[PDB]
Amino acid sequence: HWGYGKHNGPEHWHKDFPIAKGERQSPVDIDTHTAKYDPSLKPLSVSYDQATSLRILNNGHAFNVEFDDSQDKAVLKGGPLDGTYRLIQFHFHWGSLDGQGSEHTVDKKKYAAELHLVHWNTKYGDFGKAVQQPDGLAVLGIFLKVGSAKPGLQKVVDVLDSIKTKGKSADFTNFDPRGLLPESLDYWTYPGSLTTPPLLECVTWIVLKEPISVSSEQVLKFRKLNFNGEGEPEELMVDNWRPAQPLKNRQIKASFK
Ligand SMILES: Clc1cccc(OCc2nn[n-]n2)c1
Ligand SMILES: Clc1cccc(OCc2nn[n-]n2)c1
Ligand SMILES: [Zn+2]
Repeated sequence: HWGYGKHNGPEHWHKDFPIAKGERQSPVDIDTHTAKYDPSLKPLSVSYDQATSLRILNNGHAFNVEFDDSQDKAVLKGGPLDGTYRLIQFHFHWGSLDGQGSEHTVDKKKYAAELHLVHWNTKYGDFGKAVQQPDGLAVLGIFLKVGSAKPGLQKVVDVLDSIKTKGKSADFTNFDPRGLLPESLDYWTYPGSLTTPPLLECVTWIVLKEPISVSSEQVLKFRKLNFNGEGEPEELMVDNWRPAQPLKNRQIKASFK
């Protein structure tokens, strides 16, 4: 029964998931004047040409777009990563108002939303094994600012009224996640965790510097989803983000100068 409310939100998670107060929790604030350019980072390789999307699901916390990860069809390699990471799903975190919603912040700036493309290290064979390893996942994070519409998001926005409530799903084939990326792949990277329970410390975070722009109409539609199931009282799916956690003994590295 974790969630994002006053009574079951981020401040309560540690009682069921004590790793909530661990040494490598996410998200963090990215202090752009303390991050250091690392000339050793190899270039980032986002290979989504063969991506096979399947389904979109409201899981009561966000909506997830799921991919076929039974072969190397959509992979992330390079940058800080060793080996090959398979795209399994993406989802977003967003706010009730345009001034909040992202999980990562940039010099304490909150964006309206944040997209997470989740990938797992194929040397571990399956997702459930990968999340038990310190290098099991790579999450590519992309900020959303409100401005011009993002055409490659509109197929997502248009389907949300079919999955309004928890447990609803819809076919979501033939969706190209390349349409969600910004132009630049400049990024920050640091070792961290899942940002929801179980909060496992298994993620290499790769957060793109360049946000994408979405329209106020597009993000407004995110906010019409529901955390509740059908035939329950309505609780709008807004503010499904965890705030910044202590950086502790970690360094955030920049791919760019
Ligand atoms: Cl939605 C989208 C966005 C950006 C690039 C895309 O395809 C690029 C490509 N890959 N192979 N030929 N063109 C597709
Ligand atoms: Cl497949 C998956 C597994 C666990 C958590 C997920 O989404 C929330 C999250 N964790 N880190 N960034 N977002 C997604
Ligand atoms: Zn996420």
